[PDB]
Amino acid sequence: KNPKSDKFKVKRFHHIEFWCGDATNVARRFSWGLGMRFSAKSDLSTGNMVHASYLLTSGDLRFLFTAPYSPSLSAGEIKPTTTASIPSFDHGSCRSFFSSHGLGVRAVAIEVEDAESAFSISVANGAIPSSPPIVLNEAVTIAEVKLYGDVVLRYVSYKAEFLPGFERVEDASSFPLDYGIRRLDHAVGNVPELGPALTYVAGFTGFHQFSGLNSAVLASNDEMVLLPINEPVHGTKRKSQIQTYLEHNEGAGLQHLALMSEDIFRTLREMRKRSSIGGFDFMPSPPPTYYQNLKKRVGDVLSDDQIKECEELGILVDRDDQGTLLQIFTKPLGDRPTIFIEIIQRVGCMMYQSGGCGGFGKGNFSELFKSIEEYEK
Amino acid sequence: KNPKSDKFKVKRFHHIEFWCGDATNVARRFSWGLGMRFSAKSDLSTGNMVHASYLLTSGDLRFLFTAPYSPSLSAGEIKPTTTASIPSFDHGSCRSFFSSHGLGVRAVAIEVEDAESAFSISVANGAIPSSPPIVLNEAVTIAEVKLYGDVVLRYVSYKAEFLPGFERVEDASSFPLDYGIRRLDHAVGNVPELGPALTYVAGFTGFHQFSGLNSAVLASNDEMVLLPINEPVHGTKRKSQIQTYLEHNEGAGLQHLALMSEDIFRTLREMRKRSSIGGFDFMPSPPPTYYQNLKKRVGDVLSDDQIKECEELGILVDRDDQGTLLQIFTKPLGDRPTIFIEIIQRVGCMMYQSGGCGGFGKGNFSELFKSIEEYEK
Ligand SMILES: CCCC(=N)C1=C(O)C[C@@H](C[C@@H](C)SCC)CC1=O
Ligand SMILES: CCCC(=N)C1=C(O)C[C@@H](C[C@@H](C)SCC)CC1=O
Ligand SMILES: [Co+2]
Ligand SMILES: [Co+2]
Repeated sequence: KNPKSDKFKVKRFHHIEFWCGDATNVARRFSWGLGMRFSAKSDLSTGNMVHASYLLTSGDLRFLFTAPYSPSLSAGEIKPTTTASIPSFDHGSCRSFFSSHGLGVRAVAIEVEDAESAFSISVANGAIPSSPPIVLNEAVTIAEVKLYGDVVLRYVSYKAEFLPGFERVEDASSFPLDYGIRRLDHAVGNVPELGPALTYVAGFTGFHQFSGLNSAVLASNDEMVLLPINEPVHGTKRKSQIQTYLEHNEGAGLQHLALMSEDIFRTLREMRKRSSIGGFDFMPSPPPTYYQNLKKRVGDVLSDDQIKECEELGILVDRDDQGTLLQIFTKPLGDRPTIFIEIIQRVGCMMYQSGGCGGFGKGNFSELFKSIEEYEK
Repeated sequence: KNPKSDKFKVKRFHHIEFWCGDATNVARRFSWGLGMRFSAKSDLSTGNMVHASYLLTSGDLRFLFTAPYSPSLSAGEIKPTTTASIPSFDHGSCRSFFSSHGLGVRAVAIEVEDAESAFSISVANGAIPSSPPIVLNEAVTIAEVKLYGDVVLRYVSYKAEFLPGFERVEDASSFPLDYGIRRLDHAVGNVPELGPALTYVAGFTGFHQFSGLNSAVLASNDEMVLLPINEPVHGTKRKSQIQTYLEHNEGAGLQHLALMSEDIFRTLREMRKRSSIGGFDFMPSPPPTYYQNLKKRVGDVLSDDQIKECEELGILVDRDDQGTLLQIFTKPLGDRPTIFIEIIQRVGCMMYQSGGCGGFGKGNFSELFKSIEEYEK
């Protein structure tokens, strides 16, 4: 049941912005670990005296890494005369965010038809404003509202390059890495209380509802923008990983980003080759019993060769009534046990592919526990 | 003339500590870009609730990357009950350092015979104390005094692993990268006023004296610990790069680290292969006229094949009366035009090799200007 109740026209995920202490080092690490190219910059060399911002791309996936310069470089500026390319940026906010949360996602950005209208309608419907609409070079409009914690939902709309003031990166500095990642599939928040969080966000967007935790997913009209939200469940034997997140993150924030691959086997081969030479580490693989049990569940979708390929790469498999999901999770991206990445590929629900085909892997809670007990043997 | 006036027994450079916002991402980037292995850690997985610290090694070179966790994780602790492995660490100091300077060197650490005695004698001779001697596990003593800006000189002494509380890194996470770097040759500070800086440091150590700037080098008795210091020269047509450093760094700090390679050609081949895939970029190469003029200066030390190999890698060559120096400089390591790295190899002054063989490249100021004018042609 999709009531198509979006209060404004949403298109697709546009970009994710990380707030960093040093954007250069984080962007270089992510580029090598994920196979994303350097594609745009806004920094001192482009006349930005306020913040350093570096854009990585893989397919339609856009990761932005931003860090503040010394406020002394821009002490003479006022907002009307700013050299910042992202007018919502604030030195104090950025330093406070990073000191409080460490490395993490500041903005989940979605492309909309009219960012000024989306902002107005959102705020009229309960959204807490964060940055009012600003028109950039008469070409792009950006606005921001609070999503959860210190994470903002950023609206971007184009009348017709990434943003005005960003320069394309010289091909010499731009090496064409590509491990197969193509777009953001969903972005997941952790909050202390799921009920109020859902009511707030669904309140101002009109998005509809699509062990250790309770969870729910908000979706846009075509269900291509997907925003799951988790809350902890207290009292269990093993401490809730959602609660661990909230403690180490100092409150609510973005938990994980799910990146769709057009060939998850190639992506995971390439990422695992680089885990120990600057890239990303992966969660421990499920036991061999999990992969023996895959024949009964998905033996009609994957060959036995494709199933053993899942086993050597540590990939998880789940299935609902509509499609099948291949997924795997990285270890945390930074010092704190907070944000991590999921790599996914979906098979089925062809019409293009419909959003959320195969679900989000909820069936792997019981399947992993069963395989861990069965492999104890 | 070496008067051998060290006021305490100094051995060698021991390690360099960077203060970071996220130690994981910086350490992974540096490991891949420089070919250093992950060798020790102190973090949540080792029981450290205060800071995340990761040690990289190449030969005798030790780079330490440290970042603070949320102070809430350790709110119940006091110094007597701390889980920090580096007792001098302070959340407030680290956050203030990184907000003020961005990514940079906090500590230049030297091994001494007795850190408690070196601290006492230093402070008795004008050193500004930073952290008093602390004995770790009855095995290692650490103490710190101010060097310049917010950089400290750290004394380390061993009675007989890196530091107590650090754990060796599991070989799976430890990939044996090595591009040929073997030790720290010298570490260079930028200050507003050279005279007072020299008087202060030479005052408390007893170290002896060994365009756009004035400079001088302080050295230990065997001249294996080398600490050059720069000051700007104002008024020139081209603005002093020392002054640019001080503005973007918000004052004095460490300008560059010079890393000795046992095979600079191999090091530069390996580093240049990775410049655009997560590693480090290099300053623009000198014109071909510079390399034509190399035959007259060093044609008796390097073959013409070895000289063309310098040319394809962009290596600089200088020579004093005692030896010859091969060197090259990276672009800045992070967002700000502040800290960078020099790769060097020295030929000559065999006895072992004496410290500072070939100087520091001062002759390349005139040689580059001459080659740039000659190549204008
Ligand atoms: C926020 C909820 C939506 C969502 N994205 C989500 C996840 O990705 C994690 C899945 C759990 C197991 C795969 S974890 C064991 C390796 C289930 C799930 O529901
Ligand atoms: C602090 C001074 C000691 C020192 N380390 C030092 C440097 O490394 C830079 C050298 C200058 C040219 C190579 S720069 C043009 C590429 C000269 C020099 O004196
Ligand atoms: Co997910
Ligand atoms: Co040097």
